[PDB]
Amino acid sequence: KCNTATCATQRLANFLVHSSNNFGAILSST
Amino acid sequence: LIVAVASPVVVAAHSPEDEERAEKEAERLRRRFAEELRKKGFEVVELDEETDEELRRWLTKAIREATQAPTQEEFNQAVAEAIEKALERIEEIARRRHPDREVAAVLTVAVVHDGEVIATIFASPRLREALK
Repeated sequence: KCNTATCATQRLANFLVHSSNNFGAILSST
Repeated sequence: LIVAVASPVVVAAHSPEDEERAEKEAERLRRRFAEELRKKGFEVVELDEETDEELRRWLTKAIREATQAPTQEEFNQAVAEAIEKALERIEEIARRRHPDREVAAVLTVAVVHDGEVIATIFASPRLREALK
């Protein structure tokens, strides 16, 4: 599980970058 | 083709200012994607605020639940499934609102991580088919 503090945001950020790369979604970032 | 674009779902913002910053970045991404759809000739429509907020509540809860997964891979699969079910439901809702047209859907998801916004656009199966 996500036991740490930034675990939830890090997991979701990884997913968004994974979706952009491995599944061709379109990503933007500041 | 009518494409219904949901309001962005911003997840895990630490402050209202960070959430507004994430909303603006995600809205700019959605705006650029919508303009690209219209270049292809597709009509782009929006959902009502209540449906958007129900989508936000459900997808944020689904993502929160997914953080219990033991690995990134299982997290990815849980959230991908949640996004796919949310996209399918938006299509159904938009089909009932525009029953004279073929309908597709677009979901935008944003997160604030280490002071930055990351936002991503997800297209419904009918949209991906239409873009071929």
